[PDB]
Order: sequence, then structure tokens, then C-alpha cells
Amino acid sequence: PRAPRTYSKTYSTPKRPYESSRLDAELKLAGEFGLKNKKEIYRISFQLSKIRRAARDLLTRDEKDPKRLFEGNALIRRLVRVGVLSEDKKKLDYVLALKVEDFLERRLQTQVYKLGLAKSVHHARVLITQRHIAVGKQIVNIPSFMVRLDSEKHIDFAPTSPFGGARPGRVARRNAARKAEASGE
Amino acid sequence: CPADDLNAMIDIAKIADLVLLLIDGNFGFEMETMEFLNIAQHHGMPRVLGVATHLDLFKSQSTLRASKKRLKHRFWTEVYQGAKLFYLSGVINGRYPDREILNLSRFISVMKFRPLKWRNEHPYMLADRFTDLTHPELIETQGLQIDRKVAIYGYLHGTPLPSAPGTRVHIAGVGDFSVAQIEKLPDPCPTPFYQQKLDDFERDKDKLIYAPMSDV
Amino acid sequence: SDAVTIRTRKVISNPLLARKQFVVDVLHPNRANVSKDELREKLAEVYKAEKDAVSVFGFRTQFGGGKSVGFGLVYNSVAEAKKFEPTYRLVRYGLAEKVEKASRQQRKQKKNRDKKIFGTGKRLAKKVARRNAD
Amino acid sequence: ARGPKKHLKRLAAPHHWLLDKLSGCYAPRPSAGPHKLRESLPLIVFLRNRLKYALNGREVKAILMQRHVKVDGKVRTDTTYPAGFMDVITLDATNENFRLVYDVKGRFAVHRITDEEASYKLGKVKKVQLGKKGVPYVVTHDGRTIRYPDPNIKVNDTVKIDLASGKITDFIKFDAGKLVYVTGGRNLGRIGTIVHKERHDGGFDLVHIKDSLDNTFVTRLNNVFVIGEQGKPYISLPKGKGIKLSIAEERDRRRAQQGL
RNA sequence: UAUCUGGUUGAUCCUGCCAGUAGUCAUAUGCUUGUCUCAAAGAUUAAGCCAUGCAUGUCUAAGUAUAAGCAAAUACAGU
RNA sequence: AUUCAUAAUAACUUUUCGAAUCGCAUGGCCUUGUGCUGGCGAUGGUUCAUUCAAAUUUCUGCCCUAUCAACUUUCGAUGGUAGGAUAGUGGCCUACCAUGGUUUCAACGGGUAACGGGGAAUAAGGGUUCGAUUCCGGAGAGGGAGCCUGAGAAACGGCUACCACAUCCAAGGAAGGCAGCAGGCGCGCAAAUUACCCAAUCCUAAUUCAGGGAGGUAGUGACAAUAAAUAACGAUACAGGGUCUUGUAAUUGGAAUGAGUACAAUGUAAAUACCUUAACGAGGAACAAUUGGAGGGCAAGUCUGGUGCCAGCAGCC
Repeated sequence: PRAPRTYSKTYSTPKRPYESSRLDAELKLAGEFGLKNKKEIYRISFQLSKIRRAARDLLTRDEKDPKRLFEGNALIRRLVRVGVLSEDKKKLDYVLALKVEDFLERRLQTQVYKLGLAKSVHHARVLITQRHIAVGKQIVNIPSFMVRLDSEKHIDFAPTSPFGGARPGRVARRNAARKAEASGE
Repeated sequence: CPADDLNAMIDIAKIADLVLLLIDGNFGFEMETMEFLNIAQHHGMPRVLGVATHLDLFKSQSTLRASKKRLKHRFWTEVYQGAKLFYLSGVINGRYPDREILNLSRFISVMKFRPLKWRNEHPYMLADRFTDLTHPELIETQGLQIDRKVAIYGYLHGTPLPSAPGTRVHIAGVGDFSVAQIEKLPDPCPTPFYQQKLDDFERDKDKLIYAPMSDV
Repeated sequence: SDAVTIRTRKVISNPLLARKQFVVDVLHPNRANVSKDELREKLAEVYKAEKDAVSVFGFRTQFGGGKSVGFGLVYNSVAEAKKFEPTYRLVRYGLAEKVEKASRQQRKQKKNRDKKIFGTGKRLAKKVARRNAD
Repeated sequence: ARGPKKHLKRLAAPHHWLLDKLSGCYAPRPSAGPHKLRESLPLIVFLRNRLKYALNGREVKAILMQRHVKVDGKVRTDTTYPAGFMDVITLDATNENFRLVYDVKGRFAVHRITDEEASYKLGKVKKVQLGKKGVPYVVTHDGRTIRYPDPNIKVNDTVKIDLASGKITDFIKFDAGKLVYVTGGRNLGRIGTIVHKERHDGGFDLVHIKDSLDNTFVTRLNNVFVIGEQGKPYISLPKGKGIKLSIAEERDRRRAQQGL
């Protein structure tokens, strides 16, 4: 006796799970990009398959079709704004040739690692998870943030997050107290 | 149940048909609860109903809900899953709130019990009062130490214990005897339906309590 | 707790209930939160408001802290601030006292007990008194 | 089912009210009145969802019981009074007036009008009969019955009822070449000119309408509201003037207005 | 984009079945079950039977006030 | 498209309607009389229109069955007439008169663990299967049957009787209907709270105000679904790739943080919780992650020990 709220599954377990080629391919993916488990790869593959289905359906349509023009321009603009497609690759033949590594590169973990100040993808993962990242001026702690192209230059430490000053954290206070009450006198 | 002793505790777990097992909510499960649960499980499990007390000592609702969930799931591990247990709030007037006591009374006034294997062949008996029957001159003359004639009262459960004298008897925590005599006294706390049946044979307003073991 | 910045956006003047409606957002970079009575006092000194005619009621602190956005409104001539406000918000501001009733079960049971008599019931009271007394 | 229904759930409300499907499981359900409930608008939706002058339902009731809201010059204290097309909803506390006309997207639009032109209202006369004692009468799309009309006023036309006591002002005949608003179907909110009236005996006459961009369409006869002569409407049209641009040029105009 | 491998043959092919691996708006069950958001819940076998409590009442300036009701215009006037 | 709307004549009627109602204001006139006149409303009222509806209604479209081929027609089945009844059409019913109506393009009978649709899943397409269940329509309130009231009910949180269950007692009598919300029984093998509130959404009334288990809030078995902690950076000794790159260690150094605890504030009808935060909170990160499997298939053991038997070699290894 109310309106149902919509929900969907974001991943899909493969029918052929433990074949060796996809197994060590996704092992390489989860190792180079520092992924926690295989649901990240399945989720990115689900998004890529949805984009591929949309691009195929649009490419079967005739040229200068207003439906094809509108949805193709919207999809290409969205993927350019995300940061997947290059600025000189705005064609449907090029979005049919995309890969999951483009989407895995764009996430916040790599995009804070690639800009420095993290020195490894797992230190970046821990830094994000421990409530440190400031995108723009808003604190982000989600490692799959998928940083926008226009927002790539605003990533820095928080006004909180003691690596950006403002009253160092708890174990530093513990160490200062121990050095004051025991080593101090 | 005498809490400290394990002996009468084991006898209680052997005898009882409904067991109200109570756990301190703020403290948690204790060793006596686990021991009684294992004794009851091994000797033939009766109907176990959990109740948790001392829940007004919690100062936050989050800790109270989490501890209730943890106790309920531990109880669901020890007893069948989905078993419902009662949460008792306070002792504000020497007794629990009326709603929880009402639900306790309502649940055990509609429940039915299971035929255990051990109870349906061996007759057993719960003793309600105790009296020693020896002549005081026999006490005085031969040194107060000769073993006595003792008559004890109670209720029979399980199996008819035959009306021939001399049938062998085991008393838990005492030993093994042979009963000298038996008889059936009239029931001192009859059900009301028994009273309309009796009045119908010829055609108890306040004495719903029969506690000869304690004082009035 | 260095300073707090109080910004009132989307201000719409509502002469229908004789008030002004706005979305407040506060920059509180250090302390903890908005302190809604203190925020009400400063919002009262903002316009010219006579504090009891000011109502701020919706609030949510942005993730990461520092920024809190809520909806509030300011009346004028506090008489219709008492007329047009809901009772619970009047009690929340100290402008009204919380009335004490029974719970809904007790009220409904009293209604069902009073449903079973016809008239004032003094006749039935005297009848049952003379019947059970003698 | 044994009697009239008094409730209307969300997901059963008309889509042009723009009621969110969360935050409640019931819709306002406008009462009986001048307009059909699926083509009308309750006063609570106008005072709360569109104007945002109130926050709750009881605030709408406190507005209405304070004798502020007037529909067509008459004070209404009903929370779900069914205002519809061409209503002259007015507010005297703000000294601000509206005329309920359809947006081109298919919904009632917020169209502020002056103090003048809030003193008259177009009404599509829908039947012309003869009353008791031989008095001719007309009734229009909002139930307004007017005695003694002009003898040339025929069925399916428009008349100019001002505010007070009917008294039909100058009217215009239904003919080819007149300016027409569309008040139903998927062509809702479009404005154009009649080019042909494809008449069908038995039922359901058709009207062919060409807009100002020479993009014609066809609709049923009962979704046609003549609103003036070509190049001069008898009211003030809303923003966009009922053109129904396709999504490409609407998007392009949105990026044209985007920035600074 | 659309997950099969063997046995049933010494091979070549129908046909059903069996063994195996994997996917399940499928039923049942087991083990484990820290955080955020969200929202499904006596149809499956019985439209079988129900203890107790509640779920439909309603007053404006504007129908009737002599309450031996409550506080303060000799026709009433507030509640 | 009319015997339409409407008008006219003659009459008719247990004969209807045309204000004997209520509040708030104190205006104007002079013959200066509690005279005349007069404002804003509330509620009733005849008919028409309108709106919320309802009842019938045209066309087309439903699973299996021929080991169901003829069915309806006594006691209405097809049609005509006249009437009764209906709010009204109508074999809805009655009196009369004809003999008709359906069907191999499957009538009729039977079965259905058959409420129907929007929809759901699997597919590349066609199909196949599901849809008691957030919306729309229908039907029912233990099973038949009948009725009052009212605009609207063949109503069951209305009434009467029959059938089956079943409560009370002083034995004469009275009373009943959870397929509403909780909750219980239905097996001796089990599964949400007899919680809070009208603050939101709306509904009802004489009506801003009262009421609402409708509805919302919180509680409760991982239904399903989303995001995500359980660690990161080093120094030393060996093993390396071999002067710059890694692993191992009952080795070591400081940083960072939330699961919890908690003043406060927000949140909320009041709360719980979320978001925010003074303080406490980590080396075995004990603040202690699980479920399975190992020749294959579609991955990961030519790893180890132990046990039952042998008229096989030796004889107690």
C-alpha cells in the first residue's frame, strides 16, 4: 500500500567462473588496481556490457536519426565528462572498443595514487577508507568515487585529516602524553 | 532451583516439564545456565522458556538492543531457533511490570507438552510437604537414633505406581527403599471444573494456593 | 569554535501566514553542530525579529562536517507566531507547556467504557448502589 | 463497490500534478465541482506543490480558512476544490493573480496575470438548450449556466464570462482560421490555427491544427478550445506560447541559457 | 552477446537416462552473520478455528442549554 | 436521427414545492413610532445543468478434454403481442400465439492446486513459464436465504431465520463471527510487537480544533538490493633477482582510523538510529571472517599416517 522503490543488481557472476584465462586476467586487474575482491571486476564488466548494448543498438540505427543523435551525443558526453573516452575519440565505433581498464583507472584509489601523496594503491585505499580525501571541499571516503574530469584537480587533504594540519590525531596525542608524563619527568 | 548445588539441579532437570530459565541481561550468560541446559539436553529436553532480567541497568538503548539480540541468538543456538524469550524491565515494587508478567502467564496457559521417553514408563512423584511420624517415647527411650518411619505427601506423574505394598523406590539424593504403605488423599487444590463435576454429583473462592511447605 | 557563518537563501515572503520562509545554511568549521537555540538567537538578531517569533525546524549536517543545511522561517508580531505555528514546535521553543494525557490505549478503553451507558449514568449508579448495598 | 469512493492513492493520481511517489500513499482527490477530477487541480496542490507558499496540509487549511484564496472572485475554503482550465485563481494577501493554463509539457503552469484581465475568463460553451418558460440557456466547460445568451452563440464555441454574474461579453464563432488551445490528448498545451474540420456523422469529429511553425497535427473535436483570432489571443498566453519544440532544440536552448 | 564435459560405442549416428561443473524473481535446510542506505513478511498445507485489547464517530459566531455542572445583559447570551 | 428541448388546451391528485429557521453587524428616512426601511453570511428548498458516481451495454480477444456429438425446450428454451414489476431497457416475470435458438470455424458436458489485467523471468528473435501479493477492476466476510435504513448496501466491526461450531450462568434465558491491527491454536519439532503516535499523506463530521491499528514511527529470522572495515608506511638479519628491487621473521619504530563507550548538539510528535563532535578506545590489531573442495569436468596433491581381509612371499619386522 505505497509506491515500490526501484532497485537493480549491479553485478553478474560469470557462467564460466574459474577458467584460467579470465581468472589470471582478473587477478592481474585486482592486483594492479588494488581491488578488494572480484565483485569490482564484475560490476565494471556489467557497466561495460550495458554501454556496449546501448552503443550496438544505436549503431544499428540509421545515420542522422534524432534518436541516434540524441542518445549517442548524451552517452559520448557522459563518458567524456567521466574521463573514459579521450577528447579525440568521440565516435560510437570507439565506444564499442572500450575496456574495463579505462573504468578501473578512473576510480578515486588510482586517481589519488597517480597524483602522488599515496606511494601505493593500498596506502591510497587505506587513506581513502580512513576518512581523509577532500574532493573539492567535501570529504570523500569511498574508493570507487569515479572522479570527474573537471574535478580531477581539486583532490587534496581535508581541513580535517591531520596530514592537512589542524590538530594531529589520537595516537600522536597518546605519544605526546607518554613522553610528557614519563620521559618528561 | 537451589542455584549453587548441582545435585538437586540435576534432579530438577530430570523431573521438570516446563523450565523457566532466567539470565541476567547486563551480566550475560553464566556457567549455571550452560550446565543446566546440557543436563536437560542429555536427560531428555523439557520445554525451556527463557526470561532475561536486570535490563534497567543498561544506560543506553543501543547497548540494550545489541545485548538482547546477542542473548536471543545464543539462546537460539542452545535451544531451537525462533524460540521466544521474555525481557523483564524492572523490580520497582518487588515485582515485574504487569504486561510482561501477563504475557508470561498467557504463553504458559495455552502451551502443550511433549511425551518424553523416560517419563512414560517410570512413575515419579513430586513431594510437596514433609512430616516425620515417630512416637516421642520411642524417640526418648532408645537414644533418638533408630531409623524412622516417615510419611511424605505429593503428586504422582507419569505412570501408575501399583497399589501393592513393598514396591521398590528410589529417592534422588537419598537412596533406595521399599515403600511401606500408600494411599490417595483427596486433592487439596482441585480445579474449579472438578468442583462443578462434584456439585453435579450432588445435583474454593480464594484457596487457589496450596503451599503447605511455606507459611501463610 | 572560531566563528559561524549564517546564510539564508531562497527567501520567499509569505503574507498568507505573515512570515518569511528560507533555507539556512551554516558554516561551523570547528565546534560540533548548529546549537539551534543559539542559531535561533542570531537569526533573530539578523533581520529585526523578536526571538520568540523565529522558527528553525529542519536541519541536516553535511557529510564531513562544517556545513549544515536546514529550513527555517521568521514571523512578525509574535501573536500570530503563536497562532500559525504547530503545537509541538511551540512547546519545543518554550512558548507552550506540554499537556499531559493518558496513552491511546487508555483513552480508547475509556471511550469504549463510556460507550456502554445511556445518559449520565447517575440513575444506574443509584440503582446498582441500592441493589448491591441491600 | 457499494458506494462512492472517497480516497485516491498515489500512483492513481493524475501525472500532471507532479506528486512524488514517496512521502505518503494518498493523493488529494479533488471534490465534486466544475471540472472533471482528472483534468482539474486541487487547491492544496496549487498552494503547496506549485507556489510553495505552504509546507503541510494544515498550513494550506490555515490559509484557506483565513479567507484569502478566491477562485473566480469567490472565496473557497475547500482544501481539494477542483480548479481547472481558465480559472482566475487570485490571492489578495499578496495582491497577485494567476490564470490556470496548461504548460506545453502537459501540465498546469504558473502564469501570473495583471489585475485587469483577471476580471474576465473564457469559457467553451458546450451545450445550448431551452430552459423552463422558453428561456434559452447555455452551459460551458465549467458548469456555468447562463440565461439569455446571444442568438448566434452556438454549441462548441467560447464566451467571455467576466467574474460576477455570468453576463456573457463579446464572443467569437468556431470557424477555420481561429486561434485554438488544445486541452487534452498528447497534444496538450499546443496552440495553433484551424485549417480543416473533418466532420464525421455518428461521432468524433476531427480538427486539423497548424501552429506558428507550420507543423500541423490532428486532434478530436472535444480537445479544442478556441481562444481568439489569429495573432491576437483573448488572454495572455504562458511562457513558450505553446510551440512544442522537440528535445534537440530544447536541449540546445538549455545550453544556450547555461552559464553566468 | 547465447556456460557445457563425459558414460551409455573399439568407432560413426539417433533416443532416453546417469555422473560431473556452473547460472537460478525456485522450494527447503545448514554454517557464519562488524558498518551505512533501503524495504519484503500466514497465499502455497486449512476462505480451518479464535481468548483478550483496539480498529467510526462527529459542534461552528451561525439547530435545541433552567445540568440543583464549571467561572464571571431579571427573557438567554462565556465554557 | 426522435413522439427531443420547450410551449399550448382540457381536466386529474390518500399530492409535492413555493423559508413560522440561525448568527454577526446598528446604516438611512422622517409622521419621532420599540414606526418605515436596510448589510454580510449559515442552513433548508423545486427543477434544470454540472460534478463525484452507479446500473445495464456494442465489437474482438481466455488453459486442458471427443474414452463429451448433439445441446436447450417438462418447470422459458428462440421470437411476436399485451401487461406486471423495475430507477429504467429486456422472456426479468405473467396470459396468449408461433417453433424456434447453438454447433466439426467444436455447441454442450467435465476438469482446473482458474480471480482478471498492468506486469515478471529466460532468451539474439519466435516462443515458453509465472502473476495470492504496493496500482485498476471483480467477489466474499464460517455456509445458504431474506430484509431495514439510507442518495448509495441484498452491508455482516447492521438486523431476522435455517445449517455447522461455540460462550455465560441461579437451568428460567442471554449472546456470537480476526479472509481489519496485534496475538494464539491447528504435529509432541517450533519464526515479527497483544509496542508508540496522529507529527507527515489523506479521509470523515455540525467541522481550522475531534476521530482514524487508514497511515506513519520504532522492534523483529542475512526475502531481495547498495556502498564498505578486519590494516598502511618504514629500520635490522637471512633468502634472493643482484651495484637497485622483493619475500621471510614468537625482531623493532613511530603515525592514521573506526567497530564500540559517551558530555553536547542535530534529528524526531517524544524518542531510537543516521549525519556532526569534547573525551576514552589497536600489536597476537585476541577490537580473534566464514563457507566449501582438490586426477578430470570448467582450478587447486605423481602429499603423509593409521584400519578390516588375504590358505599371495617371509613368518610375528
